[PDB]
Amino acid sequence: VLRSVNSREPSQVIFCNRSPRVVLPVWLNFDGEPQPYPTLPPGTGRRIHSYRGHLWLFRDAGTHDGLLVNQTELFVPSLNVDGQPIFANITLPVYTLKERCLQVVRSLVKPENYRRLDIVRSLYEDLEDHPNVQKDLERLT
Amino acid sequence: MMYVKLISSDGHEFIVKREHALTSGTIKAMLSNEVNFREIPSHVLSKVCMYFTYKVRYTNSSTEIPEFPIAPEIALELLMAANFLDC
Amino acid sequence: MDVFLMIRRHKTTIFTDAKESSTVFELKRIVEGILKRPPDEQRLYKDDQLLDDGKTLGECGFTSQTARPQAPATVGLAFRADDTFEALCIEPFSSPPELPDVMK
Ligand SMILES: CC(=O)N[C@H](C(=O)N1C[C@H](O)[C@H](F)[C@H]1C(=O)NCc1ccc(-c2scnc2C)cc1)C(C)(C)C
Repeated sequence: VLRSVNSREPSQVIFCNRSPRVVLPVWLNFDGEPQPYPTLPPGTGRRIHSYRGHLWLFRDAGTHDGLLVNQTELFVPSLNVDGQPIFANITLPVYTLKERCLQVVRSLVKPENYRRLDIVRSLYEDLEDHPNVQKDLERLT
Repeated sequence: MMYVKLISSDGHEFIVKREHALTSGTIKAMLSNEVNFREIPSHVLSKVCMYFTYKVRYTNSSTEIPEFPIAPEIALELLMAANFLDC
Repeated sequence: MDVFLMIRRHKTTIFTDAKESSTVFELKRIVEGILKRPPDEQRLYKDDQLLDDGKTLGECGFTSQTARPQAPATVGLAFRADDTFEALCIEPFSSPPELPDVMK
């Protein structure tokens, strides 16, 4: 279902990382497989050549936490008007306080020790269920 | 402007807008003008109140969003309280 | 520009916002509505300094980039009972426990 269209029609884009995280762009190829591309440090940008009808999403390169692009999940390059590139603003979402707490804890405790923590079993499951690109694709289908 | 009182386990009394507090479905229920929390110390409940302010200021804003900060000392207790309050 | 504050006296803390251009007196009006005490029975503070009614919050150092939603600035509050003002007193928050072994 979710896959780039093989249009072969170029589209110039700016990836602009307005987050404090190191960013990993992910191109969904013609069979729907996620393909990683080089990372962007916080506050940096890249001018890149993509194509009309292609699908991208964006992640934290180290924890795989999900990020937003022009306020939403998926970004699809469109027609360039007047030879101007399409802007792709990558930002932090307003995470729930719960999901933020999980991020920090995951970054402090090694996965082998989640169980040694003093919390209810369903929070152990919430910690072990770290963000994953495959799951989010299944969700968004 | 309506306000409500949220009270920590150690007696600290925090006073916030009614609109902000209703971010939590759990608090919405405990009202439908004061609420006592017997498990939540003030060093956690203050951070919860700051999250309300943060969420309402940055929800659906096209400006850049800063990270909501959490000290390692308070991360576990805060996790438990956010799970309970559903925020 | 909005500034975000905690107004604190004893074990009371108020979360609210105000304009950088608004006055100290106008902030007491806000307290009056919540705690039912008129401005003439209130003193406000930045740390140990008493604040003048006519001055703006910006003049007194509360700016939009220091007084943020996720990290608001603190403003001290003290009441008058009868003739004289109480001393400014703010109870600290609780202490976090020690970090567990697995977080060190
Ligand atoms: C005709 C077609 O669809 N070509 C694809 C293509 O050229 N793509 C797929 C995406 O549209 C992507 F944009 C483009 C591509 O790979 N462009 C080169 C490229 C290289 C590095 C980067 C990035 S991402 C973060 N930093 C950089 C330098 C972005 C684009 C193939 C070669 C991967 C099949």
